[PDB]
Amino acid sequence: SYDRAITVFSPDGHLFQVEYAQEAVKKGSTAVGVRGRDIVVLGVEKKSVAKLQDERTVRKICALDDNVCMAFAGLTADARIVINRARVECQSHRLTVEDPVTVEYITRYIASLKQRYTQSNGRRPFGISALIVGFDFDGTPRLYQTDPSGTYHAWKANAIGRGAKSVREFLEKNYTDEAIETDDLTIKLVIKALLEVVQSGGKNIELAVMRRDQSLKILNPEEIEKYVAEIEKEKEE
Amino acid sequence: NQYDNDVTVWSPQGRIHQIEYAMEAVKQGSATVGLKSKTHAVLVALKRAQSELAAHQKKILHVDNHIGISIAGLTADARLLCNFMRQECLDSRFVFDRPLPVSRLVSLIGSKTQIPTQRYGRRPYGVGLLIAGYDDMGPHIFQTCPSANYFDCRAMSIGARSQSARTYLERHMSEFMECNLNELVKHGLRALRETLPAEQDLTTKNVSIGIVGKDLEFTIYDDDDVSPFLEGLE
Amino acid sequence: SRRYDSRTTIFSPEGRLYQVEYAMEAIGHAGTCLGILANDGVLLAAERRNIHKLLDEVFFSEKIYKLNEDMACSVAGITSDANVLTNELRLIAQRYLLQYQEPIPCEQLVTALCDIKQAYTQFGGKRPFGVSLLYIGWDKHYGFQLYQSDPSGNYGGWKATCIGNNSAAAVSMLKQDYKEGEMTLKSALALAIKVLNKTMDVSKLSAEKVEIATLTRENGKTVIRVLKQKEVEQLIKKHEEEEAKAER
Amino acid sequence: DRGVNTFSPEGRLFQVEYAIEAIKLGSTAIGIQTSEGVCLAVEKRITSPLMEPSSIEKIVEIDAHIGCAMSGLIADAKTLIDKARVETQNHWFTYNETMTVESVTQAVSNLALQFGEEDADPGAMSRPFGVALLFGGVDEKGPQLFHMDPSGTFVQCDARAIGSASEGAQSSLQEVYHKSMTLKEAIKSSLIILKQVMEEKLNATNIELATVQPGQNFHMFTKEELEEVIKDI
Amino acid sequence: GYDLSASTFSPDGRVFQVEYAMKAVENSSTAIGIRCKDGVVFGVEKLVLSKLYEEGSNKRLFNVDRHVGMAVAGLLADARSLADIAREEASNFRSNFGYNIPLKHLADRVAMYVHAYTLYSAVRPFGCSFMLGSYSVNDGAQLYMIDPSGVSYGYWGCAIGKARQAAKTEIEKLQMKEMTCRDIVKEVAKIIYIVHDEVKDKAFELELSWVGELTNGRHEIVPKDIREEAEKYAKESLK
Amino acid sequence: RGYSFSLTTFSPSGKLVQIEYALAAVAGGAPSVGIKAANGVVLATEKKQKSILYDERSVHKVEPITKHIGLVYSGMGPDYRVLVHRARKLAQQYYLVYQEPIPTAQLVQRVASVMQEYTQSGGVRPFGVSLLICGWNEGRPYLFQSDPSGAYFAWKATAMGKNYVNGKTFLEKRYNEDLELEDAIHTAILTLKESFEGQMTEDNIEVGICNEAGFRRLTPTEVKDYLAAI
Amino acid sequence: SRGSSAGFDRHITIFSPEGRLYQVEYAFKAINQGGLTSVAVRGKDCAVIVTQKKVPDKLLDSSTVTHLFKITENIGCVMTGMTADSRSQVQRARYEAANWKYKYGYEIPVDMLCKRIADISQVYTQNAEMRPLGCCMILIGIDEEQGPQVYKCDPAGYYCGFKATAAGVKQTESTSFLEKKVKKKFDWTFEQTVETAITCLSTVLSIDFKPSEIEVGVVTVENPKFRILTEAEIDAHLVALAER
Amino acid sequence: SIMSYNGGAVMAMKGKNCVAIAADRRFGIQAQMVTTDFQKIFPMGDRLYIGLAGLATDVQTVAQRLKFRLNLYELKEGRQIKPYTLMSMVANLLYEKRFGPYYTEPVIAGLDPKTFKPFICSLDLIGCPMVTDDFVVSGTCAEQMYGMCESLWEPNMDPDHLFETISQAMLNAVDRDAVSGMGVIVHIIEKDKITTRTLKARMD
Ligand SMILES: [Cl-]
Ligand SMILES: [Cl-]
Ligand SMILES: [Cl-]
Ligand SMILES: [Cl-]
Ligand SMILES: [Cl-]
Ligand SMILES: [Cl-]
Ligand SMILES: [Cl-]
Ligand SMILES: [Cl-]
Ligand SMILES: [Cl-]
Ligand SMILES: [Cl-]
Ligand SMILES: [Cl-]
Ligand SMILES: [Cl-]
Ligand SMILES: [Cl-]
Ligand SMILES: [Cl-]
Ligand SMILES: [Cl-]
Ligand SMILES: [Cl-]
Ligand SMILES: [Cl-]
Ligand SMILES: [K+]
Ligand SMILES: [Mg+2]
Ligand SMILES: [Mg+2]
Repeated sequence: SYDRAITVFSPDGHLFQVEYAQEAVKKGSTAVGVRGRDIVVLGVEKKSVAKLQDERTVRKICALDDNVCMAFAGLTADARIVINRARVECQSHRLTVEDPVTVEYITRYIASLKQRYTQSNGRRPFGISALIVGFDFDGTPRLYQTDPSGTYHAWKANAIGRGAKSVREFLEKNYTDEAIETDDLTIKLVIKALLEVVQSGGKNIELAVMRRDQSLKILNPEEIEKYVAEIEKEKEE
Repeated sequence: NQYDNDVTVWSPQGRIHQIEYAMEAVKQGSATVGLKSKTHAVLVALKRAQSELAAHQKKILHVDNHIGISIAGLTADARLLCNFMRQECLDSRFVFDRPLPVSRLVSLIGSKTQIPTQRYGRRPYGVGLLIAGYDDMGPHIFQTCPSANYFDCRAMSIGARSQSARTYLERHMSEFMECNLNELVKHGLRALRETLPAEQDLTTKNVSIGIVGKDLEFTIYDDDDVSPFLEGLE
Repeated sequence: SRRYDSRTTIFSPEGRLYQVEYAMEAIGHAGTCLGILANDGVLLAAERRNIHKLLDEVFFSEKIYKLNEDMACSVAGITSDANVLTNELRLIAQRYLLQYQEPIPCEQLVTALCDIKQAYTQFGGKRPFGVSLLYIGWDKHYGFQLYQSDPSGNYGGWKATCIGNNSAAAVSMLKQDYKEGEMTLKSALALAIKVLNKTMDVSKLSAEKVEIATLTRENGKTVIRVLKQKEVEQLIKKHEEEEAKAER
Repeated sequence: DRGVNTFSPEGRLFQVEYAIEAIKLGSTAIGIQTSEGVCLAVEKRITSPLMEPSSIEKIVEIDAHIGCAMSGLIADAKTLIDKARVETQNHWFTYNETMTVESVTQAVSNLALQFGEEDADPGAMSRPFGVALLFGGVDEKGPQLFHMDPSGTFVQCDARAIGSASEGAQSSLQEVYHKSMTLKEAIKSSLIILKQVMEEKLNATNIELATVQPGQNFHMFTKEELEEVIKDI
Repeated sequence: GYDLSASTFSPDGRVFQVEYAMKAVENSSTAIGIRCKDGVVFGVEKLVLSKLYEEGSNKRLFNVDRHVGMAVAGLLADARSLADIAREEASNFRSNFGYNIPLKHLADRVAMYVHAYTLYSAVRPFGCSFMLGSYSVNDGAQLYMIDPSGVSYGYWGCAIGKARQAAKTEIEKLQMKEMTCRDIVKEVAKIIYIVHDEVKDKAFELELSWVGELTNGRHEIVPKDIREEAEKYAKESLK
Repeated sequence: RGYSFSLTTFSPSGKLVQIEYALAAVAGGAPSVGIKAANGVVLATEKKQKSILYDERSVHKVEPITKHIGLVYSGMGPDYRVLVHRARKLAQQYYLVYQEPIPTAQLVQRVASVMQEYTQSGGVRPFGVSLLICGWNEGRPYLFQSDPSGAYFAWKATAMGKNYVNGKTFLEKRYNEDLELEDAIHTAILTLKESFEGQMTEDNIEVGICNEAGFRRLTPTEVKDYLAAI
Repeated sequence: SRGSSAGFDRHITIFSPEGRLYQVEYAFKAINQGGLTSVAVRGKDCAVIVTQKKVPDKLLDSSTVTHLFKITENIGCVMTGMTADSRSQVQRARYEAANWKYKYGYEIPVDMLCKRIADISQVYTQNAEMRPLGCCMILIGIDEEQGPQVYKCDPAGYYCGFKATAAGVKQTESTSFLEKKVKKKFDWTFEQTVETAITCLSTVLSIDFKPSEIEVGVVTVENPKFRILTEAEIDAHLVALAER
Repeated sequence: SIMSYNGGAVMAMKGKNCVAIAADRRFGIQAQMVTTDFQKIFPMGDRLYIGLAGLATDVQTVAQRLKFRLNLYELKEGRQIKPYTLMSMVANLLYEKRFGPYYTEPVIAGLDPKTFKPFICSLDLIGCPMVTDDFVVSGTCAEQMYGMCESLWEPNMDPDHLFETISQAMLNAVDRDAVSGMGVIVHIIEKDKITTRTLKARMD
């Protein structure tokens, strides 16, 4: 079996394989997460459009358990591996603790999986970041982010993938108690945030919500373009 | 150049650069001195302190009641080797109910440390040891190297500027056999002091001492416990 | 030995996996292979490369593989690699049937193989498999289905798609002619020939030069059939007759 | 390109030297040991107002009597921290006593050079850890602060900075430290020094501080307790 | 670069990594073995690199079985490991077959082990050559020499290390077939003093061992007084 | 322990050059011919046999796998011996389970699968051989080629080794569907004569046949007889 | 092509652009490093192996300098090329033959032993991590049906049986000498087999031997056990040749 | 006895250009009947069936695992498996568990997929194959079944006469066995059709 050391240090303390995995993430479709007051929302760009595609089969938003879901940006095949590993783990937790995972527990687990693939022989790092959202047993809403290095943090809102710099700038100016006071406004904040980067708005924004206890709902194109117009016409005034 | 990255690559002059390079790890450690009389084996070591507020690195380690070591080079490799030596000593007392003879333990270090010098992707141990022991053949000072070679010594110094210590030790070695313990440690300290910049002196913060002999299990002296030995370097 | 390791499973400086990309170039040169979804079934149509006169014609197809009772596939790329993968697909499908006593849903079979391909890009120091696959099938969850997978371990569902030589061109023609929700197997067959005729531009299209398989449902049972040459000639005839109308 | 266990002509392992350079990319952390207890203080380094500051943890409890501050590649620290935690619990299980700060630091440091690509199990460590650690606690030797870097070298320090501004911070520590210094003085000293060296204006959310005292278990300062200490400074 | 692995032939059919290992042996000081009427005698020019070393440190003469001596040149850690291999082989032989290993068979077995380190990128060749000597009433005196490629031959006289050729030309002057071990020790000491370059390397110890009728087939260090008599004879012969 | 990385990889244009280079070893090997007649199969090959000092009967290029299946090759002989041994072993494993001789196509599939492994597996090069495999089963003759990539093809007739391209066009203007075996043997030997150089004896070619009775090498005296016309 | 090279195709056993294996080619050059030549010839009644015996050093025990080896009581061998490689191959052959007898209850045929060693050598041409052995093995024995046998295998893993053959520096010349001689002989078969072998060797080297400068080994239909000729025995042949 | 734990009986019988295979329908655990429609005969092809008596868990496992192997065989080969080759496949499968066997003893009945020639055989629990030209039996009432078959079977029976014979052999044999019965199912296999019947039968 293959034992080559793949992720190694360079002069100045760089881990080049990890930096390169991070470049793969920067070329993924834009993903956005906002933690609301009693809701969490994930929105993600495109990726390709293409009329002949079966839309169902390429989603970048994914249930991990009833109370935790995730979006990713980067190498989609890599993301699938992470997602399935996390899904298995959620069931082990339930098995041995008889509670669902906290969002932090499963984030911590995904992050340490990723970190291991930066320090084990024979393997390259995963080329993905993840936005992980849900609710803890006591109702507290949560948004976490992981990256290829295994680092993770909690966020009020965030973006990953292409144009994440500019979307994050927008969330910084626009994430207020007012902007998330209600469910529709929280959803609108995700869409406005994408509508800044999303090439042919929009059209190709996929979007999903999780409510306290209520489990992942994906919005359909009919439900989305309701919000799109309801915001596009408000910005004329 | 093409010959210096792998311990399995002989150079065209019949050298192994990786082993030579591992030996530089020991030349850059802080100096330690080992010497012996008819009855005792002594180790003396200089401790390098990182900053003024750091304690000073341990240089001397207990192996068994009859054996201790002084280290120079990579500390993590020193501990790995020290743990090997400890285990070999415990095994011998478990099996035979007597101390492992010092020369036999040193043979085991040679055999153990030679192995990674001959396999691809392994590396030499980057540590040299001075080994003080006492057994049926009396006191001993042995030296081990990253090359896996080892030496039975009247006295020895390794580490930075140890050439001065070696010289002092040659100058006075004909005295050592007949020295009492105090004279012998004094000699060890004088040799170690030769390694220091003209400014600087032996202090209770930077000197560590290890002693074993006929009447005495391997004992380590640090900090306030070295003051008896430092006073009356007269 | 580090000197001789070409390092097939590492990132490049742009976050790229060169062996995967290079494998995708291999595929681009292989025989053109298309898949079309209809309301009453699904088809595969592929360019044959085994066309030399002295070849012997011993199996029921060249590049169409039955996977289990309800599914088939075709391939573009390294043939021997495709034989390893199609053998693995059959194994997975029987493991599923053993365990659950029901056929593997189409997307589940595709995903299981794509996880093997993904592994080959992440660990093991091996070259990836030089294959893209088109998968056709029926299951009780989503009925008639068409999937595409490639050496990265990525896949997707499609209503019509193409891999191998002149794919980009083929997909433009499909984009233009395909009627979502309104295709029959008969019209998809017509479109398939139309597409191959344009994309085998070296040269004049012959039944000996293509293979078509269809997948349909009859009396609660999946039927998977490779069209006989008489039927392929008849379809080519009808396409040429159709272009006779084209101006007046 | 060369193997991960290659010595340079100066007798150092390239990978370890490079891991030592990665420590300089970390936030600054400070440890001070007094006769009344040890304190640990760390710059959080908030990169966006959207990030939750409490999700940054660069000081962690090892056991009730031992905390740990880290700098460098933080993801690498997790397995070291977990190893420390497991070791102290094993010691407790086996011996029914608390493990010394020194012993914990030693056990963690034995992981240091355990990397390489053809001695070991199917996918063991490919490289060293890009982390430095300050272990601060109280055992029967009294209060204690130990430093450890990627070489596996560890040592007791009366006061020590690590991370980006550690030269700097270490100078100021030489200046202010004295053996008879109180814990409350050490707390103030380390926040004054962090305040100098941090790019951002020190406040009660972009730092952490913890203490361990002979009296009292590992204690992370609250926002409220930080503000009270920040008033003087 | 055709000279970095023992698993690579050069275009002329050479294995440079074995040749380079041989160069390590040829940099070492000289060891000699001489077979005679009633046994085998070994001598080594043992350079003293520090006056701080104990007399007897870094022995280059080893007992590998009670009836077998080994004399080495080249990288000493490699040589010691080979002495361990040889010991183990002699031991296993006795456990399996129930008698003392024949010298020739021990030489062949260890040479195959040396040979195994000349085929692969995974390992490097041993940087040592060594002689094996024994005596018994049944087999007579036997002296074998093994080099880093793993070749093994028997000899009447042999030298290894850096004054190899000079040593051989002196050995050739002896009618060793008709001499006893007691006569030959003095001649071994003599030859070591002849080939020793006293200008280039200052201090050496003479190391002497033998096996023969006179030791009852046991490999033993030459006794101190006989060694000193031999040295005195050698030194005075140099005059 | 062994190298765990592939020695065959994709080039920037999508080629596995080690396999191409293996194919060049095949193209440089001695010529081999296979013709499927109506009632059998003939395999024929040239002995690259210098010296009268060779004992021509000491090693064979035309080899039996089973009672009903046989092989020949172009390319590297020692590589061929590996594959002969594996084919034989694969045939036996099949027979132990199924109690029926392995169908020619099933044998070709399993052998080709082995050749594929050597294009991807750690620390090995591909086989520098192409095989022609003949057999008789389901009352019918079969001729297959298996190449260094692990690709295989069913032929009516073909050639491999030096000058194979011409050999192929020579067969194209000479093979018919309804040809008998005795005739096919003649055209096989004529096809080798095209690219021979040296004058043909029964000692420097080898011929194997496959029919309802099974597979066997022709004997020197039998080859002598076919050569008298040629 | 015509001596082209890509990547590591001169360092490890991968194909060159012409489909060559340079490392295997180079192993054949290694056979000549030793500077020795060997000859083997078979007749109806016996098979003989002759090689040079060079003892440049007076201080060698010349009884230990040989390239003739007994593999079993009935199979002999001459080795040509790198000495330590050759010895290893001898051990392996001895092991393969002993193992054959244990499993199958009869002596390994010479052809099968040669084949097995050749097959083992083949692995070193296809796997990258070790080199081929730079040596060549010639085996003799009596087969009950086929009579005396001479087989040779090489670092490429090729093997063949022969009427006569050679190995080492003057292999080509020996091959020509032997070819010219068999054509002359009826039923293309050697009859004066020890004489032909020694003459061939002496011609191609231009030496005219003393009985201490060659070694001779034999197997015969009447006496199938492998036998090494003594000096005196060899001398009787050298003298019978001197006088015609 | 492990094989009487569930009880049960199967048999197969040859006629002119047809074969028959039959089984009782009880699934019981020692004395207790649990169900009366338990499947013991499984199609391995259009004209090829395997009947398994013995331990009910192994009946099901062997049927399922055999099916796994057969599907892969058929996908890989050109073709539908031959009766004799199925027997060998089954033999090999059972003998792999030589030192910890499945507790089932199958019978096979079919027609060759090309020739349509009749085939029947049975195997013991470790895979010893036995082909016959008349009949085979397996289960807790084998002696009863042998008595009925030896007395009633004749060569070259047509489908209607074969049906009556196998039915009477089964019904009367199981009616002397406490742990077999609760119904009998019969498949008659011909070139052009399968005929499947359940029999009026004692339910005690
Ligand atoms: Cl893992
Ligand atoms: Cl990002
Ligand atoms: Cl040091
Ligand atoms: Cl260190
Ligand atoms: Cl040294
Ligand atoms: Cl030193
Ligand atoms: Cl199926
Ligand atoms: Cl299925
Ligand atoms: Cl630092
Ligand atoms: Cl030498
Ligand atoms: Cl490897
Ligand atoms: Cl074989
Ligand atoms: Cl067979
Ligand atoms: Cl034959
Ligand atoms: Cl035996
Ligand atoms: Cl003659
Ligand atoms: Cl199974
Ligand atoms: K090789
Ligand atoms: Mg009943
Ligand atoms: Mg009842």
